[PDB]
Amino acid sequence: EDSGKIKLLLHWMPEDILPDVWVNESERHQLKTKVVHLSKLPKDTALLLDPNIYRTMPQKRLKR
Amino acid sequence: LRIFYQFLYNNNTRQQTEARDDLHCPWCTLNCRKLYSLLKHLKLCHSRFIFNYVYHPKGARIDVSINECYDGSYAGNPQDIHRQPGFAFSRNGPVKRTPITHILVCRPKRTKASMSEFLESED
Amino acid sequence: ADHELFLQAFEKPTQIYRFLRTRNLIAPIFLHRTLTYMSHRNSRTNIKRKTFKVDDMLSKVEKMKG
Amino acid sequence: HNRLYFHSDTCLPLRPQEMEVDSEDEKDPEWLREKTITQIEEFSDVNEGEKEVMKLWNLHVMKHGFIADNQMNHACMLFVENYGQKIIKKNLCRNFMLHLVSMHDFNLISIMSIDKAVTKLR
Amino acid sequence: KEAAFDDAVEERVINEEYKIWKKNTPFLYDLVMTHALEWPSLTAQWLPDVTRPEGKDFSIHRLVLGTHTSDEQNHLVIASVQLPNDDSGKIEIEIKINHEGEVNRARYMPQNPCIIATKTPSSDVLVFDYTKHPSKPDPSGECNPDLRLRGHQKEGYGLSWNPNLSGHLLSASDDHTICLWDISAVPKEGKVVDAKTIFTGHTAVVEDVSWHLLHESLFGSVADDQKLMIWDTRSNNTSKPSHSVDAHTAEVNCLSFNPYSEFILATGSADKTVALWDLRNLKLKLHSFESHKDEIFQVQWSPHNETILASSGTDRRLNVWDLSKIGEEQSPEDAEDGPPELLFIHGGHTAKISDFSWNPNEPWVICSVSEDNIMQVWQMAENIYN
Amino acid sequence: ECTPNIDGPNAKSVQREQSLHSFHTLFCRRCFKYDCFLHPFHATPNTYNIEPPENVEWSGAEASMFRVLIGTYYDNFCAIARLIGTKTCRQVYEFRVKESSIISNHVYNYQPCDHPRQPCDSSCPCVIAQNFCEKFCQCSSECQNRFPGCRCKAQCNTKQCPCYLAVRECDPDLCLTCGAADHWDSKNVSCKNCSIQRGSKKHLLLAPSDVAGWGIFIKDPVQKNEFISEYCGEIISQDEADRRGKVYDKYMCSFLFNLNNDFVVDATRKGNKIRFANHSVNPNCYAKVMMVNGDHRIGIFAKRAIQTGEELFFDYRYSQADALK
Amino acid sequence: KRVKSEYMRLRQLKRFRRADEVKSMFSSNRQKILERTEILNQEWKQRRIQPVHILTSVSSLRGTRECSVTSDLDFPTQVIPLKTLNAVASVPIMYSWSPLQQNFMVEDETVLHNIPYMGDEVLDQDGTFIEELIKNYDGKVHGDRECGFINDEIFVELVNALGQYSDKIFEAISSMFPDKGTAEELKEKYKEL
Amino acid sequence: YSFKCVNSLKEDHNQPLFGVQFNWHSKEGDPLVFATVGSNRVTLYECHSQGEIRLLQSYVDADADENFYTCAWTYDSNTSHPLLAVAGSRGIIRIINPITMQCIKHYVGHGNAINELKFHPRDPNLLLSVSKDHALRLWNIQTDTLVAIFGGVEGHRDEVLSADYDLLGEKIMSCGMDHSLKLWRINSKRMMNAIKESYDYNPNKTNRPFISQKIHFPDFSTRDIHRNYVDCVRWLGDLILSKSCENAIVCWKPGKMEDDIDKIKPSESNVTILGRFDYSQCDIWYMRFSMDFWQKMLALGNQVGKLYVWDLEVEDPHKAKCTTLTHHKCGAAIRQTSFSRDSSILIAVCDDASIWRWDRLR
Amino acid sequence: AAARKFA
Amino acid sequence: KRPRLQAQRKFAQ
Amino acid sequence: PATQISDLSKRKPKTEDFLTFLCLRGS
Repeated sequence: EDSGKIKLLLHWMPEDILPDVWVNESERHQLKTKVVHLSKLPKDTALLLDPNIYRTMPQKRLKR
Repeated sequence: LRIFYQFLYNNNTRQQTEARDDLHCPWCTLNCRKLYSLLKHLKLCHSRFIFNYVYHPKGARIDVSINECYDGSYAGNPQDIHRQPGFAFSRNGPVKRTPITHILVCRPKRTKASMSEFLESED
Repeated sequence: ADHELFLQAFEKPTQIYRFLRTRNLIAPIFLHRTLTYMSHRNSRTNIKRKTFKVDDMLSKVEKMKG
Repeated sequence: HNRLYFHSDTCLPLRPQEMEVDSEDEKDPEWLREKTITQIEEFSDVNEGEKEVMKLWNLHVMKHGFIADNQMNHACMLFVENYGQKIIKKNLCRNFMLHLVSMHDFNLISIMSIDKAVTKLR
Repeated sequence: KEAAFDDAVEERVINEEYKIWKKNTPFLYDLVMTHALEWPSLTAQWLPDVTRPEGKDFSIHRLVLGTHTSDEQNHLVIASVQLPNDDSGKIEIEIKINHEGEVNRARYMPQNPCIIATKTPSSDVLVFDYTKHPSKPDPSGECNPDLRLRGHQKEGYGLSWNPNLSGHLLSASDDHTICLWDISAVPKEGKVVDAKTIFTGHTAVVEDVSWHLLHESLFGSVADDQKLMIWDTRSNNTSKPSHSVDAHTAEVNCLSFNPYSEFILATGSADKTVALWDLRNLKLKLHSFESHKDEIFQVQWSPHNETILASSGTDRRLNVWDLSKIGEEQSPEDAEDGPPELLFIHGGHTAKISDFSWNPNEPWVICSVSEDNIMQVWQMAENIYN
Repeated sequence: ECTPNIDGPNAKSVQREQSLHSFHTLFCRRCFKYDCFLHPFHATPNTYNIEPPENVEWSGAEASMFRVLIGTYYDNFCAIARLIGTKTCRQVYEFRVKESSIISNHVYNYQPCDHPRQPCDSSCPCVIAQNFCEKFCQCSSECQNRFPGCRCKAQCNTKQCPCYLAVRECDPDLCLTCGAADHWDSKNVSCKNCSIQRGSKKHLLLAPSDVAGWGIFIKDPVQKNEFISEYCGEIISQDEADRRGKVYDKYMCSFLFNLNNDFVVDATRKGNKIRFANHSVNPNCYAKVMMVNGDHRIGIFAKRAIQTGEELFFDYRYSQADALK
Repeated sequence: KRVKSEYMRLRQLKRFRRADEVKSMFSSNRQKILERTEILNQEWKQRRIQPVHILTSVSSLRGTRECSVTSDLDFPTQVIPLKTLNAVASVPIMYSWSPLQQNFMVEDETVLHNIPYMGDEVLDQDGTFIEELIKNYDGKVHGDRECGFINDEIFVELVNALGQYSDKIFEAISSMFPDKGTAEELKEKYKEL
Repeated sequence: YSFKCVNSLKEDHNQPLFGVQFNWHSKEGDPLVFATVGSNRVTLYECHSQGEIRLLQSYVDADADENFYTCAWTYDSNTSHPLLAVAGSRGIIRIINPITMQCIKHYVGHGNAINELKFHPRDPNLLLSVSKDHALRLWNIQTDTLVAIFGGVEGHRDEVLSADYDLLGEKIMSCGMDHSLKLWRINSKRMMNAIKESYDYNPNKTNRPFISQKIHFPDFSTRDIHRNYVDCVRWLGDLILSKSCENAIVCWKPGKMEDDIDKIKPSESNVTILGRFDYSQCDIWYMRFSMDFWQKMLALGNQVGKLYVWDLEVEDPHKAKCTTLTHHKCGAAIRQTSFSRDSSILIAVCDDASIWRWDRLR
Repeated sequence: AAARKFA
Repeated sequence: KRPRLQAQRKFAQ
Repeated sequence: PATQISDLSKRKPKTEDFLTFLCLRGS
C-alpha cells in the first residue's frame, strides 16, 4: 500500500561507503581482525577521530 | 551452537545463503548468549529487514527478508525540516527556536514482562 | 542471475548498520546490559548503603628533578 | 504522529502558525463570484443597468448566504447599507426600485419594507 | 565546507539511532510519554502539588516549563499530566502566563508552591504567584509581572531557593556576580527591590549555584574559571569564600548537593566528566565519572535515594550514575558495554538536552526536556534494581 | 422582448409585466439569487371634477414605473409620491384616472404540488413520489402533503423530533420552538439539526494518507452523531456519471456519490476538502442524504467521538472489488 | 460532396485577397519582432555570467559512480564521476480542482474532448477502449469533421454559394460537421446578415 | 541555410533523452554550453570546433521512477551564478548550480509530472511550469514561493503539454491535451500586483501565508485550430505557432487578419489560420521544436530522424519552406531540437539516447 | 454502473 | 475514421 | 553452507581494499 520516504537517500550513503573503505584500508576493522577491531574502549577520547563522525554537534554555533 | 542464514529476495531468487564465525550479531557484533536474545536483538535493533526461523533441524537456520515497509522517515519538526529547501536550513536548521503543533505520543504505559524470553520462539 | 539488484538492495542496510556498529561500540545510544532480554549481564544486586564514602588512600608521592 | 499538513488549494505545506484556525474555506469562493458575473453578460434578453443590479445583488447574496424568508426583509436593508455608494456612483434608483418590486411578487417582503429601504438610500 | 555536509549525514544517522531506541523502549522502561511543545523549553521542574481521584488507577502532578521563541510573546506554563501509578492516559497544559523576555531558568519557593521565580535575557529577575493570575492570557489583559528584582547588570542561568529559610534567593550572570535577595521584607507594592549582598570571587562567568539543603548560611557556586567556590553568608566577606578549589580541567557549568547526605557535593563540567566531593576535605576529588562525550549542564541527585545521581548535556544523552557500584569487577563484556558505576542511559532525545529533573511523590520518574521542543517523562525500567 | 433603462435615455414606456420580464423569469425563489446554478428553470409565467389638471410631462418609463406600482400598491395616496420624487399626488390622481380612461421505490428530487385546479392530490408529484411538499406548493396552505415543522424545546436531534426522525432538517420558517429560525447571521444555537444550511463545517485539514494517496484530518475534537461537513460537488445526471465513471475507474480514482436515482455528485473537478475522505470498513465517520429546503445535500457525521489529528473515513457501500482508496 | 469542392474553390479566392493583405501584415510582424528581440539583445549586453568549468575537487570521490559517452566520430570515450543529488520527498498525486461550498450544476454532453489518453505503456490501452469511447460519444469525436474548421467569412460565402448552387442546405451542412449539427447557429449567422 | 552533421555523440544509459536546451545566458564570445536530460540524468556539455564536445558535469538522483524531462536556464540576478532547472515525472522542480554542483533549491507543489518549464524572458526569477496536473503555475524562486496558478474551472480539463512566454513578457500561451489552446496574461492589475507582492514577502513575518493569486479565467480560448493533441507551441511576435500530431505546424492569430491582440476579450470566438508549414511522418506526441533567439529560423524533428528546418522569412508559407537533413544512423525518433544564441548550431537528441550536432556554412 | 457511494 | 480508430501514442513498437 | 558473513563485508566494500579469496569467492 504505502512506502514512506527513507531519510537516508544515497547522498548520505556514499559517505558511509567511502569512510568504510578508508577504514578497511586503515585499521582494517573487518579484515585484519574480527568484525570487531579490539575492545575499542580504553582510548576513550581520541576515538572520535576515526571515523569522521563517531560524534559531532547538532549545534556548533550556539546560545549558551 | 550453529548458525545458518538465508537471504530471500523476490521469494525465488539467489540466496547466497551463509555461515557464521561465532554466536554473534553479524551486523553489530554483539555477543548475545541465547537464541531468543539473538533473535530479538536481530528483529528490533536491525529491524530494517525481517527474521524467520525454524532455528533448524540442526539448530542454525535463519531466514532474512529486505523489509518493504520499515517507515524509515525523519522524526522531528515535521515542518521546516521535511521541505525546508536545499539551502541552509534544509534538514536540520534547528538553530533558533521553532514551533510544532502540540502533539502527544505515549510509547509504553506499563509492560507485561514474562520470565521466559522464548514466547518469541513459540509463534 | 540478476545479482546486481539483490546487491543494490541489501547494500543499503548493511552499510548503515556497519556505521552504527562503529559508533555504538564507542558512543552508545543506550546500554545492552540494562536492556531486558539481554538480562545476562552485569551480575549485581541492590547492595550499598554508603554515605560515609571517604576512603581517601591517595598518598601521592610524585616529585620533580633537573 | 500528528504530522505535516498541507493547504488544499495549492498543495504547498502548511506552517503551524498559519494552521491559524482560519480555514482556507469560506462561503464565497473567489471564482464563483466572477463566473456568475460573466454568466450575466452571456444573456441577451436583458439590459445594462438591469444586469448590473442583478450582479450586485447576487454578489451580496453569495457573501452573506441568506437562506430563509425573514432574512430577505433584513437583506434588502443590508444591501443598501453596503452598496449604496456604488449605486450612487452608477445612479440606479429606478432599476433598484424595480428589483425591490419584483421581490414583492413571491411575498418575500411588504410595501413598508420597500419604502423603508428607499428612504434608507437617500 | 565539509563541516556542513558532515552535520547533515549525522542528522540522518541520528534518525536511525532514534528509531532503534523506539523499538527497544518496551525493553528499557516502564513508562515514557513524549509530548511536543509549541515552543522549546529551557526549564523543567516538577511540583509537589500532587492530586489523584479515588476510584482510579492513575495520578496527576504538575510541571513548570519556559519558552525560548523566535520573536513572539514568551509565556511560561504550569502544565498538568496524567499517568498510571503503580497499576490509557495523557497530559495537557492547564495554564499560561506572559513573560517579558524569555526564560533562562525557573524554580519555585518550596515553602509555598503557589510562588515561582524566573529569569530573563535582561539583567532583572522576576517572581510570580500564579494564584493571582489568569488561566490563559488574553491579548488585552495586562501582563503579570508579579514583582520585580534588580542587582545584576547582565543575564545568567542561576536560581536557587533556600528551603530551610523562607524567602531567600540566589542568582548568577556573566556579571561574575552572585546576588542575593529576600522577599518577606516588603510585601507592599515594592515592585523593584535591590541587593542584600553580592559576591565576586570569580573571574569568568559564574554558570550555576545552589544552597545546601540542611545548612542555611551555606551555598556553593560554579564558574567557567575551572573553579568551584563555597561561599557562606554571615561571614561578611564578599570576595573571599570559605573554600575554593580548582575542580576540573575545563570550565564548570553545573552543581548539586545531596538530599540525604550532609557532606556530599556533585559537580558537572565541560571536561566531559562528573566529579564529586566531600564537604570535609575540598582538595580531595573523591571520584569522577567519564562516560559522557561532551559538556554537561545539569545534575540532580535523586530523592528516594542518595546513592544515585543524574547528568546530561550536549551529548543528547542522559546518564544515571550509581555510587554503590564503584570498584565492582565485572564480566569483560560489561566493560565492553561501559563502566559499572554507569547504570542507565536515555538516548531518546534527538537533540541537545536543556533541562531535566526528578520528581517527588513518584519513585524514579524523570522529566526531561530538550531543544527540539520535546518533553519526555519516563520511568526507568524497574527490574534493573531488585 | 427587451425594454431599456429606466435610469437612461431610451425609456420606452411599456406594460407593467414587460418591465418585469427578466426579473420574473431569471430570479430563483428557491435560491434567493438571480440565475442560480443548481436551479435550472424554463417555465413561462403560468400565473402568480371641478379643478384643472397639471401641465407637466410624464417621462417615458415613469409610465411603466407608475404602471407596475399600481398592482402592488392597491391604490396608494402619498407613498407613490414619496418614491417618484417629481410628481404630485394631484397629477398622479389625474393620470391614474386618465390612463384608466384610455384603458422499485427509488428516490426522486423535489418539485412542489404545482396545481391550480386542485390542492396536492393524486396529481401532486410529491404524493405520487412519496415526497413531502415544501414551502413552494401552488396547492392551498392547508395542503395535507405539506410538512408541519417540529416543536422540540432546544434539541431537534433525536427520534423525539419529527424533523430528525424524518430524514430532513428543521426549516427555520416551520420551526420557531427550536431556534432554527432564530439568528439572521448568528450561528449560536441549540437546534443541532440546523448546521448544514448554516454551514458550520469543521476546520478540516489536508495531509498525506496512511492508506491511499491523500487524506483529511480534523483539528479539534468531535462527538458522536455530530456534523462534520457536507460532501459537495457538481450534481449531474446518471448517464453522465456512467460516462465519466468509465475513465475514473480506468484511473481507479472516483469521487462519485449517489444522491438519488435522478442525480449524482461529482467532486472530481470541484467540491470541498471532505472529498479527500479515504476508505475503511471500521470508519470514524459516516454519511446520510438529507433534503434541505427541497434539495438533496449530503451530510457527514461522526460514527464515534474523535480527538485531534485523526484521519476520517467512511463506508462507500461497495462489493470491495475495487482496491483501497 | 461537391461541398468540399466549393470549399476549396472559395478558399482560393478569400485566400488571394487576404494573402496580399496579410503578407503586408507579416512584414509588419517581422518588424515587431525585430525591435522586441532587439530590446532583448540590449538587456543581454548589460550583465555578467560566470561561465562553467569541470570538476576540480580532488577530495572524497574514490570508488563510486561515473558516466561516459561514445561517438560515430574519431573521439575518445570520456569517463567522468557522476554526481548525485540530495533527494527530496515528494507528495502524492493530485489532479487539480476547485473549491466550492454549495453544490453546483452542469448538464454535460456528447463528444466534449479532453479526448482520453490512458497511456502508451501497457498494450497502448485496452483494445476494448475503442468501443469504450465510441460508446461514450456514440461514435462522435472532436474535430472528426471532413474539413479543417468553421469560420465566419468562409461560413457565409459557402452558405451564399450553396444557395446559389435557406434550410435545405443549412441543416445538411450542419449535419456534415459537429460545429452546429442542426442549422441553429447557421440561421443565427443568417440573421446576423 | 545549409547545415552539416559534424558529430553524433551518444550515451550509455540508453534510455531516451527528452529535453535539450542551450544556455542563452552566455556572454559575447563566451564559449557554448548546452544541456540534456534523461532517465535520471542531467548531462551538460560544451561545444568545440570540428563538432568536438567536452562533457562537463553530470548529475543524478537516487529514485528510479523519476525521469527528468525538461530543462531550462536562467541566472541568479543578485550573484550572477547561472542556474539550470529540471523536472519531471516524479513531480518536483529543482534547481542546479553547476558553479557549486549542488541542488540548491527545490519546489514541490505539483500533482504529477511537470512537462515544461520556462523563464519570464525579462525577469529570471519567474519560473513558469506546466504540468500533467491540469494546471499551470508560476513560481518565484529567489524568495522561494508560489505566485499564481492557471487553471481549474476554466479550461485545462486535461493535462498540459506546453506553454510560452511572448517576447516581451506581458502574456502567455498554453497548450493542452484537450485539443485546446489558451491565453493568459501577466500584465494585468491583479496579476502584476500579486507578482510584486511576492517579491516583498517574508514567511518569518506573518502568521498568514502568501495568497497564491489564482486565475481561473483565460483571456482567450479556442479549440478550432486542432484536431489532435498539442505537443508544443511557440510565439512569433503576435502570431501563434502550434503544432500537433497532424504532420503540420500551423501559424495563427485570434479573430480576424486585422484585429489587435489586446482588443481581444474572452468572448472572442473567431480565429485566423494564416500559415501552414507541412512535413510528414509524425504520429507520436511530445514532439517539440523550437526557434532561435531571433525567430529567423524554425527547427523540428521526426520519429525517424528526418529534420526539417523552415527558413521563416520569405515564406509562402504553405507552399514553401522545406529543407531536410538526414543520416540513416539514428533510425530512432527525435524529440527536441535547439539552436544556439546565434543561428550557428543545431542539436537534436533522439529516443536511442543520441546527440547530433549540426552546424551551418560560415 | 460506475462506482457510486451510498449512505 | 482511421485516426478516430487510430488513437495517440508517445512511442512505436 | 560455505561463505562466512564476511559476505556482508563484500556488500559494503564491493570494490577496492578487498581480498583474501573469500571476500571475492563469497557470492
